Amino acid sequence: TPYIRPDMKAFLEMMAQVNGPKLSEMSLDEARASYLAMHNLADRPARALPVIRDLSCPGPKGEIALRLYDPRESRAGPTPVITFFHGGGFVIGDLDTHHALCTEIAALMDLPLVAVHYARAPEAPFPAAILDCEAATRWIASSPAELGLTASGIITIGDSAGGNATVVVGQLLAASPAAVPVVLQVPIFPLVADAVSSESMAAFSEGYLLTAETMAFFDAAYGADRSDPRGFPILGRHDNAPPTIVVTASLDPIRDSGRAYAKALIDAGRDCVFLEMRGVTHSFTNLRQMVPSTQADLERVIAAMQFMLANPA
Amino acid sequence: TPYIRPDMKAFLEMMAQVNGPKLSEMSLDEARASYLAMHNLADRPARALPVIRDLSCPGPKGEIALRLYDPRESRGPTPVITFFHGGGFVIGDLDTHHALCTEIAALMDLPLVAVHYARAPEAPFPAAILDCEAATRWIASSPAELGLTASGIITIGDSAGGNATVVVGQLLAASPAAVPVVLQVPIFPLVADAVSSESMAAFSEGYLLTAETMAFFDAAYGADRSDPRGFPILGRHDNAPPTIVVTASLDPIRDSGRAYAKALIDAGRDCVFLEMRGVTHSFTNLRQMVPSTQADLERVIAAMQFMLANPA
Repeated sequence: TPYIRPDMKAFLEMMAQVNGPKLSEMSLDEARASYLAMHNLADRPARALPVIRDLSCPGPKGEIALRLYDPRESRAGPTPVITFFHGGGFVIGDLDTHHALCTEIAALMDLPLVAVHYARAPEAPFPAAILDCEAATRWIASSPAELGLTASGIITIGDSAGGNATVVVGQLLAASPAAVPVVLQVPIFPLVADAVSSESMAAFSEGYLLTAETMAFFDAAYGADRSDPRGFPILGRHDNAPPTIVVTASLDPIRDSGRAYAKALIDAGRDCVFLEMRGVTHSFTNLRQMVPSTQADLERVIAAMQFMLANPA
Repeated sequence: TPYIRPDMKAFLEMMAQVNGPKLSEMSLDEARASYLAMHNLADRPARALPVIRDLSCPGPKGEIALRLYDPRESRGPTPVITFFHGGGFVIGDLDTHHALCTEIAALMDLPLVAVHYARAPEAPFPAAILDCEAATRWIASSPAELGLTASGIITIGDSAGGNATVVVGQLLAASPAAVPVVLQVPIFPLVADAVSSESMAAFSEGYLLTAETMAFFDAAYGADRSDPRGFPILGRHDNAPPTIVVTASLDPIRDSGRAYAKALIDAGRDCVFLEMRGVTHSFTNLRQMVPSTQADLERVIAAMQFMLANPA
């Protein structure tokens, strides 16, 4: 029996009684609404902030909707800017599903944070999400007047599929720089390497929130090519990776995908903080109300981010 | 050409101008004195601390000499740093790493005990390890002679001392001391056998630690290649303490430390991996003549403070 925290186990037992439908059996609107409901149920409430502002930026296919978060009433001087990419398999999730987590990261970092509402599958398959995430990051990095920030660097961060986007965007910008560098990247339980035949996939593919059926659903909707580094960034370039914090969860079927990325960075001689949260599942960053110990996990990631930013190579 | 910092390159060029014996060609006393002279030349001055005190503790073959460092005049419960010096288990002592020890203690604001473990060839493998283990267990017992109430042990050491760091952590994981190891900091350590590594081929000459020096250490210490006390990559990793692994990019045994960080990830254990770019083995003791290495050390210090303040 894999180690599991008491509060994590109680939450899994509750979710097992719900016995909700598979994502493949829902309409896309129902799946997307169900995900918002799950985070509203399980996560802490959003913090009140002086700056929570909707805006847009030009993208390859039209405007990309963004949301700016800042705990400060004003921030006119040069600053790193956090660029956040939500999870959801590239199919579900939006600015509202991860809203509470965004207010939390912004408040605890005391930094501005921009969340990206990238184009989702299946309506817009791979590579649409990546190209939106890249375009938004390059735009933020240009210090546009409508954001009101003077960016000195970019901090990329994202959970799950958003952790995939984090690494892909970092590789695209390492190859072809934006106006400022990525000064820190934080992929959180990310999909970096293909998970299909991993040991963690065999061990945790049922009963730990993220299921094999869900992974297959996301896989079919997104349609990423297995040999394309923009789909599976373990295949991308690592010897110029930005400073990195890789976060995994010990009970996660795609745990070994994030582990593989940390090892690839080490193989390339690149600094990496590896944090594996013990006894919790995939999605733990959004379970902070009903699994209270996950707030402490998030705060450890925050402290790692502050350490890395204050102590660059 | 591998990336090298300008101040690092200038130091290597100066060392290449020296025309003298290699370590193996000297008497053991001369080799040990030459190592002290190298660190006295290259490193920053030792800091003034109110407590710098020599003492000893019982060990498996007699007394083990120790040195206590504390930036505080008076010290309740506290972590205690236990430091193991480098030198291939052949050279090095309490004086070769004295300046570095005062720096770590001052910057951490913690007490630090350095260990004068038994050295090869007079005492072959595993004598150094067994002395390091005995000293750490004694420190962890909060003995009256030290005057500390230990709440946990922070292990740390460079090169062979980083090997000792990991081995001591494995021996205490298997049979705990009075308090746990709360953090281990192996710095450019030997963890996996380096003999056929790519870094050994790429950096075996021209970068301070040479193939000749590694061969000299190996023929004196004679670690058993099948013994996790010689090569702790072979040991148990799933219960490893919180870890910061530090490597140097121009180091022939760089891949040995990289391998340990990868082993911890494979075991699901938190690990801060820092590879200092453009510097060699021994960079922690080059802070005067290669001034950029002081900033490298301060990054390690900040990593230690982060891990201690934010335990799993």
